[PDB]
Amino acid sequence: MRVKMHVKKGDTVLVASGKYKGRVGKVKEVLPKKYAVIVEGVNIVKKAVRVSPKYPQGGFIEKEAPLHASKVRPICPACGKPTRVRKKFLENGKKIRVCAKCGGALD
Amino acid sequence: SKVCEISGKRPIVANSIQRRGKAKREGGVGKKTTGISKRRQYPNLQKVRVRVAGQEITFRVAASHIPKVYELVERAKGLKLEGLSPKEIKKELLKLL
Amino acid sequence: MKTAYDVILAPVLSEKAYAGFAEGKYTFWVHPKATKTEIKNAVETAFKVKVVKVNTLHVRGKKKRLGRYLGKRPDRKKAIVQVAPGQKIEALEGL
Amino acid sequence: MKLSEVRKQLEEARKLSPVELEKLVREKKRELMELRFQASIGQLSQNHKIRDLKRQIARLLTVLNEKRRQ
RNA sequence: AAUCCGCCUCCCAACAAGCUCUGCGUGGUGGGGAAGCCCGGGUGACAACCCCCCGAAGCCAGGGAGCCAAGAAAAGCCUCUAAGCACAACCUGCGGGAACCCGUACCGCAAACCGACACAGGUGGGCGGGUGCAAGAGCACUCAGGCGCGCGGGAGAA
RNA sequence: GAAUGCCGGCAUGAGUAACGAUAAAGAGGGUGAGAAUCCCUCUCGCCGUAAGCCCAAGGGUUCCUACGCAAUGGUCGUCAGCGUAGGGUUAGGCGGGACCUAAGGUGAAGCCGAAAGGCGUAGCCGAAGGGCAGCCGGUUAAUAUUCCGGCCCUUCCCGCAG
RNA sequence: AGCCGGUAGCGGGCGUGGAUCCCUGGAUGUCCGAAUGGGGGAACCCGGCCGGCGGGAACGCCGGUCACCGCGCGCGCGGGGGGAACCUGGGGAACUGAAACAUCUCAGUACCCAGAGGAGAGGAAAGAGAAAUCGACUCCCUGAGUAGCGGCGAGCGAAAGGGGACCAGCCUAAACCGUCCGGCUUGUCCGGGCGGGGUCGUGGGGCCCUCGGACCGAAUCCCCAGCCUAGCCGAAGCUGUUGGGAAGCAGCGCCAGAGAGGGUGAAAGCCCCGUAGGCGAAAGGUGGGGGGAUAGGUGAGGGUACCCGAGUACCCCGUGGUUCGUGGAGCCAUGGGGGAAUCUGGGCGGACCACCGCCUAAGGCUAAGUACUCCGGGUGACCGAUAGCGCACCAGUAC
Ligand SMILES: [Mg+2]
Ligand SMILES: [Mg+2]
Ligand SMILES: [Mg+2]
Ligand SMILES: [Mg+2]
Ligand SMILES: [Mg+2]
Ligand SMILES: [Mg+2]
Ligand SMILES: [Mg+2]
Ligand SMILES: [Mg+2]
Ligand SMILES: [Mg+2]
Ligand SMILES: [Mg+2]
Ligand SMILES: [Mg+2]
Ligand SMILES: [Mg+2]
Ligand SMILES: [Mg+2]
Ligand SMILES: [Mg+2]
Ligand SMILES: [Mg+2]
Ligand SMILES: [Mg+2]
Ligand SMILES: [Mg+2]
Ligand SMILES: [Mg+2]
Ligand SMILES: [Mg+2]
Ligand SMILES: [Mg+2]
Ligand SMILES: [Mg+2]
Ligand SMILES: [Mg+2]
Ligand SMILES: [Mg+2]
Ligand SMILES: [Mg+2]
Ligand SMILES: [Mg+2]
Ligand SMILES: [Mg+2]
Ligand SMILES: [Mg+2]
Ligand SMILES: [Mg+2]
Ligand SMILES: [Mg+2]
Ligand SMILES: [Mg+2]
Ligand SMILES: [Mg+2]
Ligand SMILES: [Mg+2]
Ligand SMILES: [Mg+2]
Ligand SMILES: [Mg+2]
Ligand SMILES: [Mg+2]
Ligand SMILES: [Mg+2]
Ligand SMILES: [Mg+2]
Ligand SMILES: [Mg+2]
Ligand SMILES: [Mg+2]
Ligand SMILES: [Mg+2]
Ligand SMILES: [Mg+2]
Ligand SMILES: [Mg+2]
Ligand SMILES: [Mg+2]
Ligand SMILES: [Mg+2]
Ligand SMILES: [Mg+2]
Ligand SMILES: [Mg+2]
Ligand SMILES: [Mg+2]
Ligand SMILES: [Mg+2]
Ligand SMILES: [Mg+2]
Ligand SMILES: [Mg+2]
Ligand SMILES: [Mg+2]
Ligand SMILES: [Mg+2]
Ligand SMILES: [Mg+2]
Ligand SMILES: [Mg+2]
Ligand SMILES: [Mg+2]
Ligand SMILES: [Mg+2]
Ligand SMILES: [Mg+2]
Ligand SMILES: [Mg+2]
Ligand SMILES: [Mg+2]
Ligand SMILES: [Mg+2]
Ligand SMILES: [Mg+2]
Ligand SMILES: [Mg+2]
Ligand SMILES: [Mg+2]
Ligand SMILES: [Mg+2]
Ligand SMILES: [Mg+2]
Ligand SMILES: [Mg+2]
Ligand SMILES: [Mg+2]
Ligand SMILES: [Mg+2]
Ligand SMILES: [Mg+2]
Ligand SMILES: [Mg+2]
Ligand SMILES: [Mg+2]
Ligand SMILES: [Mg+2]
Ligand SMILES: [Mg+2]
Ligand SMILES: [Mg+2]
Ligand SMILES: [Mg+2]
Ligand SMILES: [Mg+2]
Ligand SMILES: [Mg+2]
Ligand SMILES: [Mg+2]
Ligand SMILES: [Mg+2]
Ligand SMILES: [Mg+2]
Ligand SMILES: [Mg+2]
Ligand SMILES: [Mg+2]
Ligand SMILES: [Mg+2]
Ligand SMILES: [Mg+2]
Ligand SMILES: [Mg+2]
Ligand SMILES: [Mg+2]
Ligand SMILES: [Mg+2]
Ligand SMILES: [Mg+2]
Ligand SMILES: [Mg+2]
Ligand SMILES: [Mg+2]
Ligand SMILES: [Mg+2]
Ligand SMILES: [Mg+2]
Ligand SMILES: [Mg+2]
Ligand SMILES: [Mg+2]
Ligand SMILES: [Mg+2]
Ligand SMILES: [Mg+2]
Ligand SMILES: [Mg+2]
Ligand SMILES: [Mg+2]
Ligand SMILES: [Mg+2]
Ligand SMILES: [Mg+2]
Ligand SMILES: [Mg+2]
Ligand SMILES: [Mg+2]
Ligand SMILES: [Mg+2]
Ligand SMILES: [Mg+2]
Ligand SMILES: [Mg+2]
Ligand SMILES: [Mg+2]
Ligand SMILES: [Mg+2]
Ligand SMILES: [Mg+2]
Ligand SMILES: [Mg+2]
Ligand SMILES: [Mg+2]
Ligand SMILES: [Mg+2]
Ligand SMILES: [Mg+2]
Ligand SMILES: [Mg+2]
Ligand SMILES: [Mg+2]
Ligand SMILES: [Mg+2]
Ligand SMILES: [Mg+2]
Ligand SMILES: [Mg+2]
Ligand SMILES: [Mg+2]
Ligand SMILES: [Mg+2]
Ligand SMILES: [Mg+2]
Ligand SMILES: [Mg+2]
Ligand SMILES: [Mg+2]
Ligand SMILES: [Mg+2]
Ligand SMILES: [Mg+2]
Ligand SMILES: [Mg+2]
Ligand SMILES: [Mg+2]
Ligand SMILES: [Mg+2]
Ligand SMILES: [Mg+2]
Ligand SMILES: [Mg+2]
Ligand SMILES: [Mg+2]
Ligand SMILES: [Mg+2]
Ligand SMILES: [Mg+2]
Ligand SMILES: [Mg+2]
Ligand SMILES: [Mg+2]
Ligand SMILES: [Mg+2]
Ligand SMILES: [Mg+2]
Ligand SMILES: [Mg+2]
Ligand SMILES: [Mg+2]
Ligand SMILES: [Mg+2]
Ligand SMILES: [Mg+2]
Ligand SMILES: [Mg+2]
Ligand SMILES: [Mg+2]
Ligand SMILES: [Mg+2]
Ligand SMILES: [Mg+2]
Ligand SMILES: [Mg+2]
Ligand SMILES: [Mg+2]
Ligand SMILES: [Mg+2]
Ligand SMILES: [Mg+2]
Ligand SMILES: [Mg+2]
Ligand SMILES: [Mg+2]
Ligand SMILES: [Mg+2]
Ligand SMILES: [Mg+2]
Ligand SMILES: [Mg+2]
Ligand SMILES: [Mg+2]
Ligand SMILES: [Mg+2]
Ligand SMILES: [Mg+2]
Ligand SMILES: [Mg+2]
Ligand SMILES: [Mg+2]
Ligand SMILES: [Mg+2]
Ligand SMILES: [Mg+2]
Ligand SMILES: [Mg+2]
Ligand SMILES: [Mg+2]
Ligand SMILES: [Mg+2]
Ligand SMILES: [Mg+2]
Ligand SMILES: [Mg+2]
Ligand SMILES: [Mg+2]
Ligand SMILES: [Mg+2]
Ligand SMILES: [Mg+2]
Ligand SMILES: [Mg+2]
Ligand SMILES: [Mg+2]
Ligand SMILES: [Mg+2]
Ligand SMILES: [Mg+2]
Ligand SMILES: [Mg+2]
Ligand SMILES: [Mg+2]
Ligand SMILES: [Mg+2]
Ligand SMILES: [Mg+2]
Ligand SMILES: [Mg+2]
Ligand SMILES: [Mg+2]
Ligand SMILES: [Mg+2]
Ligand SMILES: [Mg+2]
Ligand SMILES: [Mg+2]
Ligand SMILES: [Mg+2]
Ligand SMILES: [Mg+2]
Ligand SMILES: [Mg+2]
Ligand SMILES: [Mg+2]
Ligand SMILES: [Mg+2]
Ligand SMILES: [Mg+2]
Ligand SMILES: [Mg+2]
Ligand SMILES: [Mg+2]
Ligand SMILES: [Mg+2]
Ligand SMILES: [Mg+2]
Ligand SMILES: [Mg+2]
Ligand SMILES: [Mg+2]
Ligand SMILES: [Mg+2]
Ligand SMILES: [Mg+2]
Ligand SMILES: [Mg+2]
Ligand SMILES: [Mg+2]
Ligand SMILES: [Mg+2]
Ligand SMILES: [Mg+2]
Ligand SMILES: [Mg+2]
Ligand SMILES: [Mg+2]
Ligand SMILES: [Mg+2]
Ligand SMILES: [Mg+2]
Ligand SMILES: [Mg+2]
Ligand SMILES: [Mg+2]
Ligand SMILES: [Mg+2]
Ligand SMILES: [Mg+2]
Ligand SMILES: [Mg+2]
Ligand SMILES: [Mg+2]
Ligand SMILES: [Mg+2]
Ligand SMILES: [Mg+2]
Ligand SMILES: [Mg+2]
Ligand SMILES: [Mg+2]
Ligand SMILES: [Zn+2]
Repeated sequence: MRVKMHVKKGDTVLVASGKYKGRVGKVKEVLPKKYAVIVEGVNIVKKAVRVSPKYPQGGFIEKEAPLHASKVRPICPACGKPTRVRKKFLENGKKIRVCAKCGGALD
Repeated sequence: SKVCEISGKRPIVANSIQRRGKAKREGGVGKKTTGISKRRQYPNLQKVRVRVAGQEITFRVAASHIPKVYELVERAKGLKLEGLSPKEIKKELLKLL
Repeated sequence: MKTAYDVILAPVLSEKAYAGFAEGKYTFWVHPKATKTEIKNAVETAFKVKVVKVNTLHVRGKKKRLGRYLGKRPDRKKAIVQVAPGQKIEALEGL
Repeated sequence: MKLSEVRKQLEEARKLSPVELEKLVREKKRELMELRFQASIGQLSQNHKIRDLKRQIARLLTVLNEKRRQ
């Protein structure tokens, strides 16, 4: 019905695996159809660009390549630790993400 | 060569069985079948024209049920059929079946 | 609901259609089922003119392809309407 | 168009009579043809306005159909 | 039903005329307009546009004659009257208004149609100029127009 | 490992036969990375009851213009019925339909048949037959009895007069 | 919490004031198609009538309506066509087998046709058949390759009974009564309709005397659990190291009603999706289960001999069905001819007769257990691109 995404734009995630493992960064974009997130300053690649209106002088630019969503882990704004995500029902009762370590909201 | 309007009798399929030999009951070796082939047996359909409420009505009926037409005409005396078409009279008679 | 603006789809943009403006002949893409009598009313209603003549013609779609996929552009219908002496259709005078 | 604008459109439309709804549809179908003419000479960069107007017209006809089904 | 048509009789008219219809000519008017020469176009040009001859299988046509094998239908059209209706209706003249849908490019004896091919094959109708040969749609040449057939270059044996 | 097995791939024959009418070519100029093969000019030849022109079938954008040459084209290709894109088909009078009927088809009534169905006067459908009002010229790269110009005409509606 | 399908780009937009998206209901839904105003070479063309639009009468467009057949008093209801396989009925081969071939077989199969529906058929004994017996029907096992049938060849092939699945029985016709209608041949008439009554095999019912006065309960309707058409919560891991990458190896932990499985840069219970265990419907569908209605259901003697399904039973002729191919050939069915009776009537127990029994024909309905798989899901000592469906891919396509 919908791709399940434990992370969203733009909370703060630990990158727990891959060459950038350990990096903490903000989630620029989420691509559900690829099951992938973009994290600021993580997974940088060298793309060639043709001399053109958009890129005079040509050469290369720097892209953030998407990360598989499972490689990434929200960092809890309360206790500041990387965490699995629990669900909590409020009194409305809407539902929110909450940190598994402590219990703070992640929004 | 079709269907009785009173009884529903219709053509049936029967075999024609050609036989040779002297039957065992007569002291013969027995009967042998020299041919079996399908054929049809038809109801003995005939026309029956009757006057009913001043109109002529024709039935296509097996000879067996010719008196059943006249019984219907008798029982039609307790009906109001004046001014009706023959097609409408016929439907009323057959409803009494 | 059926209005004049469902019959008149777009102006026909070409050198042949423009050449007609000097005479009060304006060419439109019209709905393919639209009749000459109803194009006249539609043009008069939308552009506040008096149509004295209507010519129509079907324009069959062109067959086209994107690699493996053979297809057809949709069929269209053209209408050339003659306006009353002295009148103009300023929306098309454009150019 | 924006969601708030759509709710607002439906509320106002649901207070118009059938005769007023037809005149509004007739005017919005007029403006739609204007957009077509402009798009066809490359003078409509805000091309989203075409889709939005087509769906406005559909909502108005939907409300006009509501009012005449009873 | 009929005043029409058919039949009988009388009068007059008759290979005439009359009425009607078509073809052709003329006709207010509108067009076209060569070679050659300059770069499809300009000029020729205010173009001229007349006379004679030949002459259809086409037209007048639903013409005429002969023959036996004896040669569609129905509507349009005209006429008769019925219900009806006879302030209507129909006819004639004139005037104003109205007049929809589909096809229309291009190939079409062929490289675009039927033959698996840009295939020496097949494909119904019309026009098909001139000269000469008895005639002709035959034959030779040639007009307008269209082509030299979508591998070439040499060599000069069997 | 064999079934003249099945499917696919790739060999041999072989740089061989052939390149599709024996109507036929030559040169100059141009274009282009490239030219026997595209364009232009001159000369030559072939058809001319056609190998020219018009129409109907059938085909279905192949038409016109720009750009292009991988493949298609029996070679070549700058060209093309090929690739991409844009444009092009205009009708009261031409053809068909809102008219008629032909064979035939269908088919109220009616008849027949195990079912499916088969007949069937009228009626209806059915045309390249009947019927019905447009001729000449000009214009576009590409349509023209359709657009335009000139001169004519038909039906329907309404009205006036007789 | 992203989004404007596959689908990026150009050019523009939307969404926590809840978008995209998923489910349910509704609106719109050109033209063809049973196709249904009429015509037609499907997707085109041409009309009538009422109303509307345009200057609108001619012309055109918009909305409504207009086929035929059946039944029922011009009105109303129904029909038509489709569906993979399954089902029933009406018709119905041949190759082949018999090591030739004709009876026989293949086979009442293939196939054609009509019809049914989520199933269909069958069904409440005129049964079975030997048990002093059983007790609708359907379906499975068995009986049994038995009994039998058979150019007694090739071959064909039951039933009863036993074990199981499921379980359920009802409505009429006639006697008699009442009423309405109509016929002429005038009433104690005859006929047609509707209502009452009545439903059976220890025979039952009617009518007339006689005594005697609440429980049952649907297969119909209403409600509700339950289920389906979207979803949701869901335990527990870090560090080092080799490496492009750890989930590998190493250290030290933790969860487990969850160590099914699939992902993640390699091989992960604890990163992700899940799994165990739980939770969830406003709307539509279902509802065989629970509850409630309604329909309907109900005595005994005695007398009377009124009724108990007709071109039927029955017999003969011609055939079919069955294990039965003319056989000693009954039974069940019926094309032709003849042709009854109402229980002291009738059919059956394999010619026939007697005895002894069994059953109650010629009206109708009836869940469940059974079949199938277009569709959805689960699972394979199933395939893994010449395999597996013809198709993993834009295929019933190209050709
Ligand atoms: Mg979720
Ligand atoms: Mg890691
Ligand atoms: Mg680290
Ligand atoms: Mg919510
Ligand atoms: Mg049979
Ligand atoms: Mg016989
Ligand atoms: Mg014997
Ligand atoms: Mg003996
Ligand atoms: Mg025998
Ligand atoms: Mg007879
Ligand atoms: Mg007789
Ligand atoms: Mg008989
Ligand atoms: Mg008899
Ligand atoms: Mg609409
Ligand atoms: Mg031009
Ligand atoms: Mg109009
Ligand atoms: Mg036209
Ligand atoms: Mg047209
Ligand atoms: Mg398209
Ligand atoms: Mg919306
Ligand atoms: Mg406007
Ligand atoms: Mg007379
Ligand atoms: Mg007289
Ligand atoms: Mg003349
Ligand atoms: Mg004259
Ligand atoms: Mg002049
Ligand atoms: Mg000139
Ligand atoms: Mg010249
Ligand atoms: Mg000149
Ligand atoms: Mg001069
Ligand atoms: Mg002369
Ligand atoms: Mg001649
Ligand atoms: Mg003559
Ligand atoms: Mg003779
Ligand atoms: Mg005739
Ligand atoms: Mg006629
Ligand atoms: Mg009168
Ligand atoms: Mg007169
Ligand atoms: Mg006039
Ligand atoms: Mg019309
Ligand atoms: Mg054509
Ligand atoms: Mg043309
Ligand atoms: Mg042409
Ligand atoms: Mg041409
Ligand atoms: Mg050609
Ligand atoms: Mg030509
Ligand atoms: Mg030829
Ligand atoms: Mg020709
Ligand atoms: Mg030619
Ligand atoms: Mg070709
Ligand atoms: Mg060819
Ligand atoms: Mg060639
Ligand atoms: Mg050829
Ligand atoms: Mg020929
Ligand atoms: Mg000539
Ligand atoms: Mg001489
Ligand atoms: Mg001569
Ligand atoms: Mg000669
Ligand atoms: Mg000669
Ligand atoms: Mg000559
Ligand atoms: Mg000759
Ligand atoms: Mg010659
Ligand atoms: Mg000459
Ligand atoms: Mg020449
Ligand atoms: Mg040559
Ligand atoms: Mg050649
Ligand atoms: Mg040599
Ligand atoms: Mg071997
Ligand atoms: Mg070989
Ligand atoms: Mg071979
Ligand atoms: Mg060999
Ligand atoms: Mg082989
Ligand atoms: Mg092999
Ligand atoms: Mg092979
Ligand atoms: Mg091979
Ligand atoms: Mg080779
Ligand atoms: Mg080879
Ligand atoms: Mg060599
Ligand atoms: Mg060579
Ligand atoms: Mg050799
Ligand atoms: Mg050689
Ligand atoms: Mg060859
Ligand atoms: Mg050679
Ligand atoms: Mg050759
Ligand atoms: Mg050659
Ligand atoms: Mg040269
Ligand atoms: Mg040169
Ligand atoms: Mg060249
Ligand atoms: Mg070259
Ligand atoms: Mg050459
Ligand atoms: Mg050239
Ligand atoms: Mg000549
Ligand atoms: Mg073709
Ligand atoms: Mg093409
Ligand atoms: Mg052209
Ligand atoms: Mg082209
Ligand atoms: Mg070019
Ligand atoms: Mg090429
Ligand atoms: Mg090339
Ligand atoms: Mg090349
Ligand atoms: Mg290219
Ligand atoms: Mg080639
Ligand atoms: Mg080539
Ligand atoms: Mg070739
Ligand atoms: Mg070039
Ligand atoms: Mg070409
Ligand atoms: Mg060309
Ligand atoms: Mg081209
Ligand atoms: Mg162009
Ligand atoms: Mg004209
Ligand atoms: Mg016409
Ligand atoms: Mg008309
Ligand atoms: Mg007609
Ligand atoms: Mg007709
Ligand atoms: Mg009939
Ligand atoms: Mg027929
Ligand atoms: Mg006929
Ligand atoms: Mg007609
Ligand atoms: Mg006709
Ligand atoms: Mg005709
Ligand atoms: Mg004609
Ligand atoms: Mg005409
Ligand atoms: Mg004329
Ligand atoms: Mg042309
Ligand atoms: Mg043109
Ligand atoms: Mg004109
Ligand atoms: Mg008058
Ligand atoms: Mg898209
Ligand atoms: Mg964008
Ligand atoms: Mg909500
Ligand atoms: Mg929906
Ligand atoms: Mg339809
Ligand atoms: Mg129709
Ligand atoms: Mg029809
Ligand atoms: Mg009207
Ligand atoms: Mg107007
Ligand atoms: Mg009007
Ligand atoms: Mg309408
Ligand atoms: Mg049927
Ligand atoms: Mg049918
Ligand atoms: Mg059905
Ligand atoms: Mg059967
Ligand atoms: Mg047969
Ligand atoms: Mg046989
Ligand atoms: Mg066999
Ligand atoms: Mg076999
Ligand atoms: Mg055998
Ligand atoms: Mg045999
Ligand atoms: Mg044998
Ligand atoms: Mg044999
Ligand atoms: Mg058999
Ligand atoms: Mg059958
Ligand atoms: Mg089968
Ligand atoms: Mg049947
Ligand atoms: Mg059916
Ligand atoms: Mg079931
Ligand atoms: Mg049943
Ligand atoms: Mg039954
Ligand atoms: Mg019973
Ligand atoms: Mg045993
Ligand atoms: Mg058998
Ligand atoms: Mg048992
Ligand atoms: Mg069970
Ligand atoms: Mg039971
Ligand atoms: Mg009475
Ligand atoms: Mg009675
Ligand atoms: Mg009575
Ligand atoms: Mg009574
Ligand atoms: Mg009794
Ligand atoms: Mg019941
Ligand atoms: Mg979860
Ligand atoms: Mg978890
Ligand atoms: Mg490292
Ligand atoms: Mg690690
Ligand atoms: Mg470890
Ligand atoms: Mg498990
Ligand atoms: Mg796993
Ligand atoms: Mg595993
Ligand atoms: Mg492991
Ligand atoms: Mg493993
Ligand atoms: Mg795992
Ligand atoms: Mg569970
Ligand atoms: Mg669960
Ligand atoms: Mg009782
Ligand atoms: Mg009693
Ligand atoms: Mg009695
Ligand atoms: Mg009985
Ligand atoms: Mg009876
Ligand atoms: Mg018998
Ligand atoms: Mg038998
Ligand atoms: Mg028998
Ligand atoms: Mg025997
Ligand atoms: Mg027997
Ligand atoms: Mg007895
Ligand atoms: Mg007896
Ligand atoms: Mg019996
Ligand atoms: Mg018997
Ligand atoms: Mg007996
Ligand atoms: Mg018995
Ligand atoms: Mg016995
Ligand atoms: Mg006895
Ligand atoms: Mg019994
Ligand atoms: Mg039940
Ligand atoms: Mg059932
Ligand atoms: Mg069942
Ligand atoms: Mg099943
Ligand atoms: Mg499945
Ligand atoms: Mg595998
Ligand atoms: Mg493969
Ligand atoms: Mg395959
Ligand atoms: Mg492979
Ligand atoms: Mg599939
Ligand atoms: Mg394909
Ligand atoms: Zn925390």
